[PDB]
Amino acid sequence: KIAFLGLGNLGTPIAEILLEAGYELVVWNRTASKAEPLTKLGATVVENAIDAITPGGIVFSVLADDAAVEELFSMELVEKLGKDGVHVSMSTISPETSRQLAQVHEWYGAHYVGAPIFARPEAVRAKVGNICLSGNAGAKERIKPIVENFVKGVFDFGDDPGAANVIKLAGNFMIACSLEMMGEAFTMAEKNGISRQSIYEMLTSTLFAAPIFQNYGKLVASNTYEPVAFRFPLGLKDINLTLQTASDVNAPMPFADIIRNRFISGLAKGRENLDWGALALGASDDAGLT
Amino acid sequence: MSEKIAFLGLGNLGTPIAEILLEAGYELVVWEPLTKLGATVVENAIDAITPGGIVFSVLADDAAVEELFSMELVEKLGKDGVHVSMSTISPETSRQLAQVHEWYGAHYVGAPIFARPEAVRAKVGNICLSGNAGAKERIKPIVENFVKGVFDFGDDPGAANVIKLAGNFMIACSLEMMGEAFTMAEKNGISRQSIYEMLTSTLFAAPIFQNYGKLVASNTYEPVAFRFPLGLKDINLTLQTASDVNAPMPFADIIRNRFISGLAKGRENLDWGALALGASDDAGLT
Ligand code: NA
Repeated sequence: KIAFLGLGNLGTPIAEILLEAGYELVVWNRTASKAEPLTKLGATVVENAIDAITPGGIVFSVLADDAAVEELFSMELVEKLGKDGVHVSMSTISPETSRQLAQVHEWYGAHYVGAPIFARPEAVRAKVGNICLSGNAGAKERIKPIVENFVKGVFDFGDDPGAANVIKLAGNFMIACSLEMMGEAFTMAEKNGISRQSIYEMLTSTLFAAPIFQNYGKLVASNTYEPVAFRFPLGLKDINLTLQTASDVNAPMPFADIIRNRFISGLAKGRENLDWGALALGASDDAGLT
Repeated sequence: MSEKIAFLGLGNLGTPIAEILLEAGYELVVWEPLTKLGATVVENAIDAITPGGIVFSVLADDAAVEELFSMELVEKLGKDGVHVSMSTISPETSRQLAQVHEWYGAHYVGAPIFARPEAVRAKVGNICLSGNAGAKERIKPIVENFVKGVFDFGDDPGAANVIKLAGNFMIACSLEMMGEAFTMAEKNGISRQSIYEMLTSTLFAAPIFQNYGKLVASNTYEPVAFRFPLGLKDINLTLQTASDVNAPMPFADIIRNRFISGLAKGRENLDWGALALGASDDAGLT
């Protein structure tokens, strides 16, 4: 019944909840072995993504980037999805990529729903994550009861298929700013003979007592960016999507320029295998603490 | 009770702190509405000081504190005297004053406060303390009456001041990132209110984001809690502090320019939250 394309760190747990909730899934992944835990839960697997699509049915996708979504959602695949078909596109991609693809879906009477997820894999299993939806109202109304199974909050951002994507980029931009201001602040404290952990504990106990600052603050305090939750080069990819998006509506983003340079400089320093949180090491570099 | 306390400075934070100490039973010599609850007023601050006693000060800036804590007054505070300094001042001013205090056998405690006037009135605020161990042991029971959390940052008399400036810096950064993000959304045809509501009820669900985010979402920087030029003064203390320990602060440089440009645009009478208008100006929305 429901096609599910892309079974990475988020696709796997998302698909497991939809199977547990009684939905029939036909799944696919570029790496075929990732789908076998879902076959035990009732799902069916196919060798080619187009074999998973039902004319007028629902297809979910969760892929790494803009090129992965465009490569998969070819004209011939979208045409099979066809009239009244609905694509719930959960990848973190550009508003422009979403609006372009949404346009192609409407050629065949199908609907593209921009559905970026605000959840790390643990938050999905715990169903404490959130989703933003944008696109056709009838199509959002059809899939809203499905996505309620793996998130707490569902936020609607209207008709524009790329609007929810703007919110996701803005959210990730604010996370990156939080990392940077803590790097700066904790380095200033450190060079003043104050432990990074003590300033972190005080400030996030009170003023900055939100999950982003407590989870990311511990990384910045210890300045240990291993194990990896999101690979370092992927932070650069995301801030560049934000900068492109803002530039296209003539909006400067001075903080985002600084974040971008932290990633570029970090790659010059051989930090490609660290977590994206390691952008916060730039403040340590500049203050001579390498 | 036993401690007859000198309370110097009675502004927006000074008055509600002095109130709680008067209601808790402490005898206060301030420097008229506190005379009503049981205090005694003096004309010259030095006459409020008891040798070996305790003095609280909460003053508007570094200048106000150094001018009041002269060699004369600190000598009068003298042997075993304790000064609890609650002003948002630079660590350098605290460290300089502290050396003056110990030359005459007194102790300076850096004790900047993290609270709006309403958090003080509720005993919900936090305070950071640093300075001499014995002095903090003496005044902790007194500060516990008007704060919830007490955080000890050791012997360095300016270390608590570093935490305070870092906190104010992170608040300014939060205003700036919401200005940038909400302006990007806005120019993509999304209301500032909708992006604000989603992000500040999930990822950024802390009063700092929900309270300042509302101001940034409507670009209405009211009521005036902290005048715009005080934002520039505070970010300048952070930048000086960071420079003295050879630490660049690139976000703070951006914050500073938002205030300088706002003053060029005549915003001196708006709330410091209006630093967030910069993103709108740059995106051609003002
Ligand atoms: Na739910």
